[PDB]
Amino acid sequence: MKVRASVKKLCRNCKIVKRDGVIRVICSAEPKHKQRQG
Amino acid sequence: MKTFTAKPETVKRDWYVVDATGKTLGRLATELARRLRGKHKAEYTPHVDTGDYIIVLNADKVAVTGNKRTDKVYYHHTGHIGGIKQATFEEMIARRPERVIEIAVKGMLPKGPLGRAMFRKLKVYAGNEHNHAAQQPQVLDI
Amino acid sequence: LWIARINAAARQNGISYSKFINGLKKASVEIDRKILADIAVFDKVAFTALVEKAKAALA
Amino acid sequence: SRVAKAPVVVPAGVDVKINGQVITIKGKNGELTRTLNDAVEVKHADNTLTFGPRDGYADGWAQAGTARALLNSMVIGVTEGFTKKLQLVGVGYRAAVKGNVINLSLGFSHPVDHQLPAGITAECPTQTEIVLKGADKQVIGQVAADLRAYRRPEPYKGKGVRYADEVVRTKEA
Amino acid sequence: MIGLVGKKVGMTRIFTEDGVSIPVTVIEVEANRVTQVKDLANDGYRAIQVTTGAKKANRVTKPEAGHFAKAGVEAGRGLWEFRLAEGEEFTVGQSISVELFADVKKVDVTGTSKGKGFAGTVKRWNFRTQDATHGNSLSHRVPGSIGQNQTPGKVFKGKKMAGQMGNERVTVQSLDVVRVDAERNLLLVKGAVPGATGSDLIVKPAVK
RNA sequence: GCUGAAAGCAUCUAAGCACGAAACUUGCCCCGAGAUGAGUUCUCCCUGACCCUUUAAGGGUCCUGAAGGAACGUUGAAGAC
RNA sequence: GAUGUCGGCUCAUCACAUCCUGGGGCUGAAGUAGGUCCCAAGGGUAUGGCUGUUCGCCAUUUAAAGUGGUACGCGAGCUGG
RNA sequence: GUGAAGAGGGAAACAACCCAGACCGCCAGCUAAGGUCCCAAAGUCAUGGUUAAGUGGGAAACGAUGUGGGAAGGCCCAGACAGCCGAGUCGGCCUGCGCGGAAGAU
Repeated sequence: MKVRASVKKLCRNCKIVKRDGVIRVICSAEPKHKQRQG
Repeated sequence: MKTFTAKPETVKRDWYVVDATGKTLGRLATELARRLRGKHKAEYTPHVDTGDYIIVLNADKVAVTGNKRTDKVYYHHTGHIGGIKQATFEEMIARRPERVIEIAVKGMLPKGPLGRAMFRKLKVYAGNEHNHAAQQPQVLDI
Repeated sequence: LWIARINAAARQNGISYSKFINGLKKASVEIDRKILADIAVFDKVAFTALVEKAKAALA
Repeated sequence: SRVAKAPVVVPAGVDVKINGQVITIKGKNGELTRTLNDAVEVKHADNTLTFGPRDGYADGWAQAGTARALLNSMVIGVTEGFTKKLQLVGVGYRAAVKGNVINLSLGFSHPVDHQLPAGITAECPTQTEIVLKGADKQVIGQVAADLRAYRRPEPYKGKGVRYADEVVRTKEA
Repeated sequence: MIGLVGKKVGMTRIFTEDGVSIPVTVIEVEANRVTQVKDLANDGYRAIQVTTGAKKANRVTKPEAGHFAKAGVEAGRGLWEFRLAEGEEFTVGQSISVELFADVKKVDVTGTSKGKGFAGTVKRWNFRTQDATHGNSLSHRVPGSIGQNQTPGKVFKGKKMAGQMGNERVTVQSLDVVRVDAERNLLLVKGAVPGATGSDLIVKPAVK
């Protein structure tokens, strides 16, 4: 998991979702692309 | 002449009964405090007590708005260094339902001996039954 | 003190203090708050009559 | 919206009962009951069910869509049913069934015993394969996930408990 | 489960055939007699009350005599109470003996500890002494500092200071039952228990 | 994580359901009804005549003195008193 | 027309930007052993040689020998290098 | 300009900020700044909108399919978008209110 203030898509398989008030990035191809805003 | 003043030895008081099911906490507390102080009688006098007795039923069924059922916090301190303690609205309703209405009403009454005496006329129950049939209370719809 | 007692008496007849004062001003009554409170405590039929006067003026 | 505007056919042999916001569906495979949101209206035309929003709520169409999907799943379940398949990969891994309990050996210092809930059935057509049968989609999915959580597939050889049709990526050191 | 009330006799040892010495405390447990049964409808909880011992007639007041005469038992030297668990029944006037512990393995013992009176911080709280030489001035067994400066400007509650020590209720948990002798009303347990020779003790089956 | 629309796909979440730590609330030990909101349960003791006055939770005289308590003495593995 | 200033001794109390023990995600994570980030303040957290030393170097231990505030905590509590 | 050498009302408390300049008495009336659910005097007043964060009731560069309004564009009943057949869908611009970034000692 990467925790930071600027979160964005890094490839074409990345997706942006909002869960319980937080902005997250989840990817189905690369586990290194998993991000959380905080 | 001189302005009229009430006398504690000759005031008249009455008994009422209220139901708290589905009501909003603060908007019920305002009415309770108003009638306990006695601001609805034309004989109101700031240094005398001229209120009524009120019974409240079904205290565990009072309502709140928004996300307050999990987000309102009650605090207190014990007197020992480090002794700060807290609870939530759900926890309070689970263990001591009557304190919820009691604290709200006590916050809206005057601070001092007369306010403490005004607080003594409130009777709060968590269920649907009371044992004051000898005083013959009348129904009050708020 | 006078104002508080007048509010209590008016709301038992079905009106608020502010509307009551407005109605008396429009009906051209010049009784002051001291006397109004005295009547509110010691004579209720007269106070009801005054409230009716104010309501008719406001209508 | 689009999902919620498609009605649900009620075939022969299935009984539909509606009471306020409670719906009961009965068929040869069993009985199911559910309570719906207070912003959805459901109607039973002649042999079809239709769903619509109620006036006064700001999210009627989404709730209608969810209710449609749920009712369709109920109707399929009370006639056909659902099944899931699990596979074991590793050395010395084994499974067995007795009554409504599954016994698993997965390389621990103690055996694993799992108790099935009410309405689910299990079978082991081999020492390295499990098949679950039921009539509730959510319950069957939850049981499969609970079974899989005891030993998840690992990334260097693939060992563990997996779904039958699941892709497991691997890498080297 | 329920327990019993006994008296402390003293300490001795038991020699085993393998060459081990076990230190034991001897407790005398006479018959406990039931004086009252409390239930839910009348009191709000479930318990029994017991007495034991003997008392001289010219020291029993009239209220106490009437209470004992309602039950039908001889007067004893005190009254005690025990809480009941589900599935337990008793009747007024019944006797209970030491054979209750015939199959128990571990017990808890409660009593009143010995008195030391007014005690200092070295004995009461394990404070360290200051120097005995090197220029100390009248400060050898004194406590030292008791706070900070202007912030907070007071002494906190719970501070550790000199005062009364001993003479209070203490409990010791999980002691082995070495012997139960019903012909002589004796219970032998392993280890030491609170109190002095001749004091009253309460014995219960272990909670942990 | 399961089921699932807004967004015919996908999505742990918006409606529903399941796990998850020495931190939180209990379970272990001690104090505790001055908790003025001063609580409950068992037992014991007291069953006489009159007068005055401003007439009331009024004042006084004679006869009676219970259950219990305190004081004194011999004292304690209880204690500065 | 006076609020005694460094270091040591005795006695402590709070924060969390976490030294050890507890729970997790990614790894250029095969296992053992590591790197980095997130959650968590219940409890625990060295003895000596040199020097007036706080620091610091050295010797030998420990799961670990945390960082800061409290008149750079504490002389109507002690010492006086 | 005010305090110094100036009282009264408001800003919780608060010389220097806002309103306003105390000769004495009254149990009369109207207003200023600021206010009208209870502590505490006076609208739980009326009509049309926005917020779901207790925002209101502390803070930036930067990041995001939160959601209200406005003017223009590309594709489409000669079949558009997504998935594997039948009405919409794409991406910029200007503007209102909210969300993260946000750790301290009785």
